[PDB]
Amino acid sequence: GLVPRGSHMVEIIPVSTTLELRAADESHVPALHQLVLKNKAWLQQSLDWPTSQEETRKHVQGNILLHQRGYAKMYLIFCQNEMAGVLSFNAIEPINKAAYIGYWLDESFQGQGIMSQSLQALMTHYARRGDIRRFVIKCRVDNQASNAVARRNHFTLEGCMKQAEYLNGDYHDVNMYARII
Amino acid sequence: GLVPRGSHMVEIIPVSTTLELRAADESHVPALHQLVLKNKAWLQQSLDWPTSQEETRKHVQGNILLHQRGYAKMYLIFCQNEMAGVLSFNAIEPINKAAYIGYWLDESFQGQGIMSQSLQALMTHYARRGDIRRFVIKCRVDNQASNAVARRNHFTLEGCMKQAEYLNGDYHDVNMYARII
Ligand SMILES: [Cl-]
Ligand SMILES: [Cl-]
Repeated sequence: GLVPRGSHMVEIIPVSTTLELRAADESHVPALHQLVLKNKAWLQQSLDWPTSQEETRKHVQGNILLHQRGYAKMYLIFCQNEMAGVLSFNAIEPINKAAYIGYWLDESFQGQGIMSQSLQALMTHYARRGDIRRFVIKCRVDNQASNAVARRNHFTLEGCMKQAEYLNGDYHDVNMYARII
Repeated sequence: GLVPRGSHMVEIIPVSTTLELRAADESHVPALHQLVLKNKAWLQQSLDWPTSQEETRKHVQGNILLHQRGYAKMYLIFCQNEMAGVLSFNAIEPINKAAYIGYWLDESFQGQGIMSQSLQALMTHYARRGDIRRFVIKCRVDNQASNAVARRNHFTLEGCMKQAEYLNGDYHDVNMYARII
């Protein structure tokens, strides 16, 4: 069910008249790399993004493999045809019909409700298919924006994982939210 | 630092004068298979063990690969030279220095404190090395014996994962305990 977006035949999940998710493709690496440079300062404070463009290319290629194999998913949020952020399943547990969600949005597109609409469209898409029923978000207790997205979208705080993630020199507590659909 | 146990050169973690952990080796498949047949009735009610001996061989071979690559660990508990149960790291997150522990003990060896001593020896071993610091146990809310082992060993209940695991037709709530060492 691919669909044309330039010479490129993409997998898309509709979101609204102006928003849609497109599966990351190699063609997205240059623009995605630039988006990452622009927001690098705060992305580095989060678990949502691991230097050069070749490094980005590597990351994208690895995720495309996982995406195609159903081990995870990597979608790019496009707003009116312009790349605005990333939304993914960091991991999928097919037997448990469970998935962990990761996400981030370029600073310029923030505050328009884009992430919630994108998130909602992603979960509805996989939940209708009956493929995923348990959606999980794990984020630093101290990442205000990531926690807000979870709280805006019917996720229940299941517990706080003590010093669960190593980032920039320290171990950080991380909240675990879930929603069953 | 292998050590002779029959023609076999095994990796062992000492536990007491009568107990020791030996890394699963293919030579353990026949006896391990028999241990699994004996306890199959209740093992099937738990997340600690996925029919034939070839199936067991497959499972053991896959885990030995993971064990050798540091992605997980699979140790057999030996009590006075006789196979008594299994103790493992279902997964290891090297950057986070975190590991998820799985375990089960043959019915005949239960009630002697063997699992707690084995568990303690495993965590001390990896924690001294500074390799793992966060140990996690995930088990069904309704698995009395697995929960008791966690409560006997300084693990803190971090939260309950709603319908997290698919087993025998249903989704089951599962407790998540952790201990930092
Ligand atoms: Cl985070
Ligand atoms: Cl269990």
